[PDB]
Amino acid sequence: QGQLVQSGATTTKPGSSVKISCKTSGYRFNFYHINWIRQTAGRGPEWMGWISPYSGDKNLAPAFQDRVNMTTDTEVPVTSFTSTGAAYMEIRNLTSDDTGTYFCAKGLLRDGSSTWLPYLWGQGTLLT
Amino acid sequence: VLTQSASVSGSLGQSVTISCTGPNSVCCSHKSISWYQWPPGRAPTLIIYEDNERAPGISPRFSGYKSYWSAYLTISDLRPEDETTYYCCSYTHNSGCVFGTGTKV
Amino acid sequence: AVFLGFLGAAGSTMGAASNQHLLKLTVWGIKQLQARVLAVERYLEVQQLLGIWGCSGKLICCTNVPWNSSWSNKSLDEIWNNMTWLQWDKEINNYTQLIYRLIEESQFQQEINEVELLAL
Amino acid sequence: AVFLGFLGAAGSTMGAASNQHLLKLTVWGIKQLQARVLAVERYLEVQQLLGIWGCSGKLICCTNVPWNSSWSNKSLDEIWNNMTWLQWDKEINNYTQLIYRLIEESQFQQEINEVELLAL
Amino acid sequence: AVFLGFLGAAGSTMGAASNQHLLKLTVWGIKQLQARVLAVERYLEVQQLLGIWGCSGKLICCTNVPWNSSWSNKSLDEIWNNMTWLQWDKEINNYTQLIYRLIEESQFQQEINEVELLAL
Ligand SMILES: *[C@@H]1O[C@H](CO)[C@@H](O[C@@H]2O[C@H](CO)[C@@H](O[C@@H]3O[C@H](CO[C@H]4O[C@H](CO)[C@@H](O)[C@H](O[C@H]5O[C@H](CO)[C@@H](O)[C@H](O)[C@@H]5O)[C@@H]4O)[C@@H](O)[C@H](O[C@H]4O[C@H](CO)[C@@H](O)[C@H](O)[C@@H]4O)[C@@H]3O)[C@H](O)[C@H]2NC(C)=O)[C@H](O)[C@H]1NC(C)=O
Repeated sequence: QGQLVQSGATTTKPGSSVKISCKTSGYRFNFYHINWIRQTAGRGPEWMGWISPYSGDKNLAPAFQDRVNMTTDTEVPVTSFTSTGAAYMEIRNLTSDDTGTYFCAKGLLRDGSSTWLPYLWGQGTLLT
Repeated sequence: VLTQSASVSGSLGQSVTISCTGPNSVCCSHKSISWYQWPPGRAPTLIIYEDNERAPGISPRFSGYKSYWSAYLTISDLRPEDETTYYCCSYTHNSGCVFGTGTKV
Repeated sequence: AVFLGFLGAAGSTMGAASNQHLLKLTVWGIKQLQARVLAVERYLEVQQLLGIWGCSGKLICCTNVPWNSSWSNKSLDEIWNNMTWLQWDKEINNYTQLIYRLIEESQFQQEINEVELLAL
Repeated sequence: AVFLGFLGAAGSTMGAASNQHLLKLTVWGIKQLQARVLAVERYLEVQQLLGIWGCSGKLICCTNVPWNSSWSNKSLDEIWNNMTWLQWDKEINNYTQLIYRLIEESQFQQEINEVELLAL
Repeated sequence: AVFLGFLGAAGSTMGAASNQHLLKLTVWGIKQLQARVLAVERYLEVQQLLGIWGCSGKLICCTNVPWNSSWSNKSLDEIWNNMTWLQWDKEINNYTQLIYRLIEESQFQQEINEVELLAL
């Protein structure tokens, strides 16, 4: 189960630095990576990066190496295996090329070869 | 940098095969290949991870394969709802998905 | 007394966790006496299952009872690389009594096949 | 507590049978306490013979002591297809202490032959 | 209760030695009760080390931990044909806790190599 509701579809103008939220429910927020992948209108789907809500470790794409700031606040425990965390992501020198729908997805597993694979996607926030 | 099939399609009862190949920096005999059923703009779906492993809940019709230079995605026994787009990932254990050009059906 | 180090990896995945004398009947003496009896009772309670399943002296013993998929439909990547031993128990706690009886008889039928094998 | 199902075939042939907390020293509490101690004592009493004979975790263990015909002169059809485990004990109850000492040393001499074998 | 015959060769070399019911809380009853509990406690205290080292039901079990010469520098003729088990303990009593942890993990790593071996 689980649902990763995203922020609002707010659109600004070039030069801005919009922040996109992604709060989770129904699963252990610290047990899986969070992942952000956009779908540019004039490009193929582009993977941006994942961060570990537990270790606090980040790994992003070269096209977003010094352009994206993504963070996560700690989880609010609900039961032994349910938490309510949140994931935020910003962009630096945003232009009209970054126009498109943005997604947040959680990791596939918590060990092995495909640990961080974006398995459970959110809802999507439409940008400029 | 990761090319796929231009386009393919079939009828209810047959099967397809969406290719996914590329240069030595993205494919294949040293990276894992995953497959997503991704309708454009909407919430996608993980259908295959690391070459041929099926995600939980996936019907046993989505069979995967990977030779030393290309990975295939067979969608045997087609359904009306299978007609969307498909992209393939290129990833290891400590990296990121390198998506492909996509292939509609 | 023994160790709670097993418990170190209670939140880790199943693949990571697995990888003086004189008696005086004072209020503390009776308290400390039952703790001594309650230890050897709970210890042998587990240790007799390991013996009757043909697994005494073993930490990980493979059996011969096939995995009936009705007990769990999850993948080997969904179990050993996702679930923790604490939550995996809650999912399978219905069939634990049904599984403990199969391992009990798989050992019993293995014993009679050995008494026929070593007779040659 | 364990099982009296073993006892189901007490009249069957030998071949068929083989094939809350808090302590209170009330009159019932002292009664129920010794029952708990008398169980683990009688249990390990048998379980240490199985261990010292090299048969821990086993239900049927074959040994290396030959059957001295002076213990019983009956045939294998007269034993496993006729006598019951209850009456077979009465016939052999004289040599049970004489047999338990041979199985005890057959295991002991097997241990020193293994420490010489695995040294190669 | 068991035997003090092991103790027969307490001065021999290491190579020679190795080769009714009802409870009543009277002063004697409480005395005889703890003796019964103190026996099963000290018995399982040793018997759980043998089990966790993969040596249950064994008198002499060979391990896989090499002999670190810093524990003792003596020769095999200086040990098994000279020292007695009573005095050999005093020489090595410092590393006994350091050795008991290696035999404990040599068994643990042997168990995971078997679960990978029997999977073929
Ligand atoms: C508590 O619960 C959490 C979450 O459930 C557990 O954290 C997860 O552990 C698993 C398994 O250990 C992790 O999966 C691994 O992911 C790594 C990816 O990290 C690598 O890449 C980073 C970016 O490139 C890099 O910085 C890392 O390098 C070091 O730096 C960080 C800094 O914090 C440090 O924390 C790291 O530990 C590194 O020392 C790192 O190299 C990946 O490498 C792993 O793949 C290998 O291992 C698997 C076997 O496990 C094998 O199959 C692969 O083929 C490959 O050999 C593996 O995928 C996961 O990322 C963790 N985080 C999550 C899921 O969010 C935590 O372990 C639990 N702790 C306890 C005590 O229970």
